[PDB]
Amino acid sequence: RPTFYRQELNKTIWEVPERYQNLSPVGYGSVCAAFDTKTGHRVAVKKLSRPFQSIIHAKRTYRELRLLKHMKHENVIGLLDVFTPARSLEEFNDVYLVTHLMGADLNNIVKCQKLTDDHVQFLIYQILRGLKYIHSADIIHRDLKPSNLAVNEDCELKILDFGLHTDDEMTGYVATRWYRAPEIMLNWMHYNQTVDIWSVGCIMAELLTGRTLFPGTDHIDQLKLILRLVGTPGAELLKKISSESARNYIQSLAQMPKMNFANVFIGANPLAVDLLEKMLVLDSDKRITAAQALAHAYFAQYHDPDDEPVADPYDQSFESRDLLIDEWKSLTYDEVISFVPPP
Ligand SMILES: c1cc2c(cc1CNC[C@H]1CCCO1)OCO2
Ligand SMILES: [Cl-]
Ligand SMILES: [Cl-]
Ligand SMILES: [Cl-]
Ligand SMILES: [Cl-]
Ligand SMILES: [Cl-]
Ligand SMILES: [Cl-]
Ligand SMILES: [Cl-]
Ligand SMILES: [Mg+2]
Repeated sequence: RPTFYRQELNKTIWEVPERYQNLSPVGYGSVCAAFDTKTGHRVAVKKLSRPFQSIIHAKRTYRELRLLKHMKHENVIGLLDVFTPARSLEEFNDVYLVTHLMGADLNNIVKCQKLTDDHVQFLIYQILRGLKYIHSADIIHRDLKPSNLAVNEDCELKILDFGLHTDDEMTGYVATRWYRAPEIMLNWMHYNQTVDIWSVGCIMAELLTGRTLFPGTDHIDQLKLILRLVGTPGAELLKKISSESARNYIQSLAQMPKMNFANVFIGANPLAVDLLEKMLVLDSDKRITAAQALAHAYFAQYHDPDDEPVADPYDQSFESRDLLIDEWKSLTYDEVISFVPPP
């Protein structure tokens, strides 16, 4: 067990191993930047806030730690370390997570740069490479958007901040909803991993035009923007919407055909237009998958089917388990103490 040292930074006590130096606040928890003297990396250290205050919160803490421990891929955030100052389960209260410190996100590039078509190819390729890996473990990200994509000076990209949101966070003119698939925005049906491909379509469109694709001022305004582009649903999709009320509302709207995407994404690579038409499909059964998209001709310069790995199997059966707070806490403690760092 390492030696820990204590300090107070912005009204919070931080107790961390000596290897982490020069802690400096930066931002579910509080976050500091630090220098990891064991690896030489600049890191983010996150101290969870009240990780075990309720059954819901204790299960959420376990879910986050299980997910971060599993993710081992070049285009996905990984876990560098996890620690607690507690010396036994009986005194276990605090959990700290350590990841690589991320600089700019895709917003700090989309808003503040000039992107060639080659940049768009490389950025979207990496998102899809990470998503092929995530989806192969039957994990759904659910919250893909530019602020959850880290990008460095060399255009290298990592997916972070998995969906692990409130009614109010999704209300109004807010980026937290602009990238969401319509079937989850309006609770049309049980969703699956196809929702992430809708989000990639929204992101790719924005890289090509420099503008948000569907910046709705509320749920209904956003739906109207979506249906104007991709057309109103036919009877085949309407059958799949479980809410009689949602079905009723959709049928109240005048019917519209799918638009010509070459006349929307003016001047874009025709192969980019084609791929957008295959991602931004209203019926989620018919969207292209991540594995299929990697083989699309838009990515011919980067696609390598021998360098696009899948994930180890991921057991999520705990999600249907009904446990007490102390049982979730004990499960989390076991995962902290069994952590093995990466090479
Ligand atoms: C307005 C009208 C629309 C629409 C989306 C919008 C709002 N975003 C503007 C465009 C700039 C090119 C792509 O995003 O989809 C169908 O009609
Ligand atoms: Cl140490
Ligand atoms: Cl990483
Ligand atoms: Cl503790
Ligand atoms: Cl964002
Ligand atoms: Cl058109
Ligand atoms: Cl799996
Ligand atoms: Cl597993
Ligand atoms: Mg985020």
